[PDB]
Amino acid sequence: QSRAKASFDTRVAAAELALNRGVVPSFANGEELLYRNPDPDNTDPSFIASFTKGLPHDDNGAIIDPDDFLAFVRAINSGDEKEIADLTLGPARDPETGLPIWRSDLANSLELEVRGWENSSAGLTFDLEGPDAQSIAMPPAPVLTSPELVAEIAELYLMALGREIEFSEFDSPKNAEYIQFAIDQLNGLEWFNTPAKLGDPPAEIRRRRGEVTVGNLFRGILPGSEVGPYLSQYIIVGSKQIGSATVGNKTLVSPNAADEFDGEIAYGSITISQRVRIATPGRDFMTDLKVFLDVQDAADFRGFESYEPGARLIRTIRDLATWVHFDALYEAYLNACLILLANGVPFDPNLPFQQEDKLDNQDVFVNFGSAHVLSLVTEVATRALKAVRYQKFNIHRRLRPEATGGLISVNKIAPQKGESIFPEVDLAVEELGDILEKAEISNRKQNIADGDPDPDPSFLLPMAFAEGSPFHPSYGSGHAVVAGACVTILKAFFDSGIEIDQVFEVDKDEDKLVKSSFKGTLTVAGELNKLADNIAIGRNMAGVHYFSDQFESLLLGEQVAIGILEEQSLTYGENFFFNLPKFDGTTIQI
Amino acid sequence: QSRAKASFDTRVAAAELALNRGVVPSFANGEELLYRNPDPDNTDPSFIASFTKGLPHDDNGAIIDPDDFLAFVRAINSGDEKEIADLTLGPARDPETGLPIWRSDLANSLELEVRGWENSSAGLTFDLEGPDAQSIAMPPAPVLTSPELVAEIAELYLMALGREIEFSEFDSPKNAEYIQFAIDQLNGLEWFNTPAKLGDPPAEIRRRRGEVTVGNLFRGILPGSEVGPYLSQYIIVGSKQIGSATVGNKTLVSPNAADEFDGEIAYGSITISQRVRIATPGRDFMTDLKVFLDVQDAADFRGFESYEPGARLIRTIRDLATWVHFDALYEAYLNACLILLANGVPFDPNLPFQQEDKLDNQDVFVNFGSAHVLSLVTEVATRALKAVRYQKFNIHRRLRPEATGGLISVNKIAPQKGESIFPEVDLAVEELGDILEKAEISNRKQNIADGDPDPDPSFLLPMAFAEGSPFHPSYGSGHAVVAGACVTILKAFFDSGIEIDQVFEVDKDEDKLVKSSFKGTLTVAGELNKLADNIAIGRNMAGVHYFSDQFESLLLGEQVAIGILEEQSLTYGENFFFNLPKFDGTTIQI
Ligand SMILES: [Ca+2]
Ligand SMILES: [Ca+2]
Repeated sequence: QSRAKASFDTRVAAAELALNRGVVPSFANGEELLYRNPDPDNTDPSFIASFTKGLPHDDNGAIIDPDDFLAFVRAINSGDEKEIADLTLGPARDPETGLPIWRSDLANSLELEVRGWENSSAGLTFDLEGPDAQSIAMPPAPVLTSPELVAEIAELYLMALGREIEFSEFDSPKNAEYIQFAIDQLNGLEWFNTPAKLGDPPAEIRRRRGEVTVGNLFRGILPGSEVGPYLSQYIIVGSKQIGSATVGNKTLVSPNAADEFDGEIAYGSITISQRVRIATPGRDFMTDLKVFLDVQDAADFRGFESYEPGARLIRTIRDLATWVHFDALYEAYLNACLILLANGVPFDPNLPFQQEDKLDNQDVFVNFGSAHVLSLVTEVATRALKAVRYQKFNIHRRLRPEATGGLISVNKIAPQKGESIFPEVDLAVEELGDILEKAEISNRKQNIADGDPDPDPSFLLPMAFAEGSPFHPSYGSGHAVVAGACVTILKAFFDSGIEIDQVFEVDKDEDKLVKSSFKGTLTVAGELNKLADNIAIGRNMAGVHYFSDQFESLLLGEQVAIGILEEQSLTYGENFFFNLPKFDGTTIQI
Repeated sequence: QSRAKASFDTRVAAAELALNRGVVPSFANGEELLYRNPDPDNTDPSFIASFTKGLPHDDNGAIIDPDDFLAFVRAINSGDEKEIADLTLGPARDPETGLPIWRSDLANSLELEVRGWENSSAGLTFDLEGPDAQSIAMPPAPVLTSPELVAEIAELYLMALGREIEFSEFDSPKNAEYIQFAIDQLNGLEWFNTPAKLGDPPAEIRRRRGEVTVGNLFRGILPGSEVGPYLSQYIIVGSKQIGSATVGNKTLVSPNAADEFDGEIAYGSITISQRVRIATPGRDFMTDLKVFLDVQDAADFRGFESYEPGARLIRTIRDLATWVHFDALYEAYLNACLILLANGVPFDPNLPFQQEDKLDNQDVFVNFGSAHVLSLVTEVATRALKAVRYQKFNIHRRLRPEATGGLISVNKIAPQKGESIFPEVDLAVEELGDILEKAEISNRKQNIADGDPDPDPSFLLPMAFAEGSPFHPSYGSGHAVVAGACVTILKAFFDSGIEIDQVFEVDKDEDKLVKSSFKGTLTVAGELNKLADNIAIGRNMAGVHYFSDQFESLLLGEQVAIGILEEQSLTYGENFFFNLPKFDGTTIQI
């Protein structure tokens, strides 16, 4: 037939393949309407567990008008520009200046404007390649009263309290007090110490972490993530630099070969420096109730974080949080791909033309080569983002961990003033005694630093970012869905089973890479999974995500990437398949 | 209907949009069969103008067996892995060692193996988004006997002789001798001093450059590349670093704000250094006939280039050649997009949700925001690559400029030995006597440096890369098709009419960015077109592409990008369009 007709038929076949995968129904946890207004004469839902950031809130962190949230949900489901614009975003405005009236003096003195919701209807956006955003479902998010949410808040608060703690020094004596405190606190939670029960949903079983040790503290459950150093090699190490190539028998060494261990990626003929901008140590955000409420009322605090001069390789938890703050969508993965290409990590052996050219007579650049994997790793990201945007806005609308911390703080402060509010987080508040006391001490220190000589006690989750979380619900995670999708693309495309000869850790004292003491072997697949969950738990480290968000959106991203790979496999006449090890330990051939 | 049905219908509508765009026929120049074997007894095609790299060649640069090239074309058109593997790639191999017998002692001493054709059948690959690779055609390439090809190889040789000349010193007295030589030599050519005649095909009229001046020497003809400094801002300057944001009334300044003028793009929380690896100045490649013939016989010389320690902003022509040597597919454009996002260059105002959030109540990250444009600019690249691979291998199969220079060198050496071969390039040889003798002098210096005390005279085109061109025909250009596609994506997505306040140039003396002496204004569209031209002409500066290849593949890439934008616009229910200025000066709304 005609080439144009063949192309149309291939595209229609890809669309049909997407259609026949079927739509997995997306069930939420029912938190949206199950929590009601505590006022006896008000039977309206409180929407405390729902993402209500941007909607006006009362002094306790709940929305004054549930109709605002209902209009927000209607705008999410419709996607119309006008209906979104008709939403009430932020607090009441000044009649004269037109500026929103902020509770915190900081947001008022800055004359902060409101910030809109980030792509509330991107989940309604179709995609021409890969699964539809609404065809793949995440499991219901943990409920506020569940031990899973309590453990997620505990781990979030422990990371927030341990932001200035180096990854290479998790087992170091200097951090031992905090690390043992966090391990004991997590192991004192039903979610971690008690295993999953029979009859629980399979996803809840899969994402339930066991006993928390220093080896797996703040680590993901992806294979190869608890094994080796914390940070993936591709997030801290550079790559074989330009000029370090094997030409026939002689092996030319690049004059800049030290840049590989200096965290410099061979980005074409220029370099990507793996060193991250140093956010100011010990400077948490959204630790004061007024500032937190303003941020919940859409106070545009973006870019208000201060940074130290220069850049350094990710050493502290705050460094990883800063890294995931600004990463350009697929940046972690794109950098991982660039390292793998520059390091000469072989593509998947089942890809065509991967043999020596004396055998196949074919280099691979456009198809099954560097350009192919770069394009796939950077194009899976937006499809995964659309899927996760659907999950965030249209299905779950889960409140961000800062909002959960606000509920916890208000609930804990209520007995001080003699009242009681948010019994839905009572189990979390009682379970996390010492965690919340340490968080209160750190928050009081931060609020004194902010300029309050005698701040009210605050148990808010310390935020690594001034704006806190982005303006989207926490379930799922855009960063972790892109992590899952892009790392799946890389593991399928590259020889993911290739062992990594040199395992590096960031030095304990100096901003440099040192040969890690890890005596085991790290695979490319394991280190890519480690990179994916490094991004995911960096989002957790910022206080913007719970662990279940990260794991389930990593699974969603893997589904996105697998679907995209199946649809692209119809476009190649070459006899080949991608050898993709999934996050559950199995391998799918695409 | 259902969401799955709506998604399938949207994808089918995009496929129908691709199909209904039609397939413009791809015509070649007929050079494949119009040049015949000079032997009276042999009436087979010589294939001298055809891309014959990797097939065995005689001592004069032509293939020994035209059946080898015919099998190569059959393998290109079929795409079968086994049929490509059956192609005779490289010269005869050693029976005892299995290694090919290289003519040059350099390739034999290196024990060089063969390099295969880089995706000789990637043009048969279909695509799920945008035009099919074969649905869009480039015009026929200039013939070896055309004045256009003479001017092309002339500017190629002038770039090769001018590889050590700084872009900021084109109008400087220290380079004035060579610059005036190049200007007078180009203006002495029919292609430049004579305008296009009536009746010429419109593509040749459009791509015919006028009088060569210092202000447009080695420059493209896209709108915005001939005005201002030579290098685009997006290839030399950095971007607003992390921490240099405006939060309400106050304007926080990044402590690393000097990195913006130090060529450090804010790549999320880490930095992309715009400093290119410094290839050894003066070291050209394939200046000796034996090494050149080995490279034509697929000598795997990749990575054999030497580099100076460190990195620097692109100053010399060789720096741009080195930059386009290894650039990761969409790297120039991805970096341009990162600069535009970090600099806060607004997206297209016709995109939705671009107003202040007090008006639209919507941020843009996944759709119509940073993630959207990054994904688009990286996904258009592989589709443009497939289209250009079709153009290269299945349609045009045009010989690389190194092959043209080899024909020229053999034709010029033939009268020295009493013979006469390649009369097809006689017009080029006679029109370029001054340039060819300058190139012979430079080639003699290079060959003495290579280790030949008294090398034979050589008029080979000096190559910036040790392997010379990639294993692909020159018409079209993957780099320039990706430039066209990605710059089109960026100009559509970003407000391309926005004028850049700060115009920088690489300092004449120090490796740094001084304020350019350009008193006019530069726009984002103009600078992106300049970036595309920088990439395309940098491929020319390597000696791997002709100018017409670059320009027509830039047009092909613009077509690819417009197609992809038109397809992807059906995935959005938002009322919007991309305001895309084209390379022809018109604007299309998508
Ligand atoms: Ca191969
Ligand atoms: Ca907006």
